[PDB]
Amino acid sequence: HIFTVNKQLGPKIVIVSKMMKDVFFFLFFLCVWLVAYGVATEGILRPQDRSLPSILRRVFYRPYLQIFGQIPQEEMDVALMIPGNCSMERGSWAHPEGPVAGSCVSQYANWLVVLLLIVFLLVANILLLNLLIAMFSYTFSKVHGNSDLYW
Amino acid sequence: HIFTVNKQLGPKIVIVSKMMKDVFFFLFFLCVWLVAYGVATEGILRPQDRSLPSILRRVFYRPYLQIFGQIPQEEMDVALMIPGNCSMERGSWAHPEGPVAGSCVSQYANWLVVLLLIVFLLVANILLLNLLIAMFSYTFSKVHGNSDLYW
Amino acid sequence: SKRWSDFWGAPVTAFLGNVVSYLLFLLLFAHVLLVDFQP
Amino acid sequence: LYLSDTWNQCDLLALTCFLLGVGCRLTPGLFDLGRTVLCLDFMIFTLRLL
Ligand code: NA
Ligand code: NA
Repeated sequence: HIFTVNKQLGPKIVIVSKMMKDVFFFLFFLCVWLVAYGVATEGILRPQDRSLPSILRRVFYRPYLQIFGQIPQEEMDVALMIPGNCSMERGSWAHPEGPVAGSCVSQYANWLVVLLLIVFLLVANILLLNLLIAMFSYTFSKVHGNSDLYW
Repeated sequence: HIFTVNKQLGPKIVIVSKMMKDVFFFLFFLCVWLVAYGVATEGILRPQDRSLPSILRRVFYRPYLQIFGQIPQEEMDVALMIPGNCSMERGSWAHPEGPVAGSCVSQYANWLVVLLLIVFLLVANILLLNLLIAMFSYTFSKVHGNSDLYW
Repeated sequence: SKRWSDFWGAPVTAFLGNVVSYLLFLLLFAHVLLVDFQP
Repeated sequence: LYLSDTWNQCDLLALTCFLLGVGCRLTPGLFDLGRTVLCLDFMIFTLRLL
């Protein structure tokens, strides 16, 4: 707020607040898709360490970092895990890496988790981010003249 | 679909379905280039673990994650692998890291695999993604008025 | 013997025969190059 | 009239690299050379689909 007086940094600071409607749309569509992806991969492979903050981590905090290039592969894929009889329930299991991905992971239909990872990276890193650059370019070219009259 | 009634999130939800032709073009050009890159690097260096789902993984699923910043270097480069006589066939070999890149990798003409990695990152990261931002900006500025009349 | 030459005479089916035969060429080239290539 | 275009030239290019790949494979000491030329040739056949 101090540097709105300046000649060059003036109008460009004023414009930023008029872009916050499109960021709020992006947070809407992201939270719908983040819940949809997250609980599906959490249900398909069910870990054994089921504390409440741990499952909230591996539902809302894995995929949010996945859209910024941080993709954990060793925590949800059989071919990168070491197998073993680490549970006491019917079925086949595996042993993930890292103290947050649970202790055991079901091996059943793990190709479907690989497909949900592909569809998530498509809709997030391609549809939404490139659509968001489209809405910022349209809004900025529309409100640039009014924000210079206001400044 | 429930929140199309709303005043601010209304038209921006309606527009998203009219962008799906350009995503379908991008999937077309990506699948042509993904096959072209993938089988070439798979043929140049031939691994020894040749199950059918394993070669489908290391043809279609390495390069798709390469355009999102996940680049495996230790699985296709001699200078990052440890050499050794791990095969029983004529020629020189190496030993990759990871349970999915095969057990042995040919050392012959590995500079050409480094060049196919450079040409892939050029055409995918710069040529296609920045062209896709261009087509979303053009389409959005063209159909914005009709989608407000329709909404 | 009329609708046979009606369906198979159209240019969309000559094009569709081109694409199907060309993808099977690339699949054959990939099966030769990746899986069985005896020295 | 054939040489003037660019995809008659390109399909010509894919077939010339195919003949070079076969003729390099059949000599006994140049097996890995043909093994790589057919890989670059598979790229040029798949850029036909565009
Ligand atoms: Na990254
Ligand atoms: Na990145």
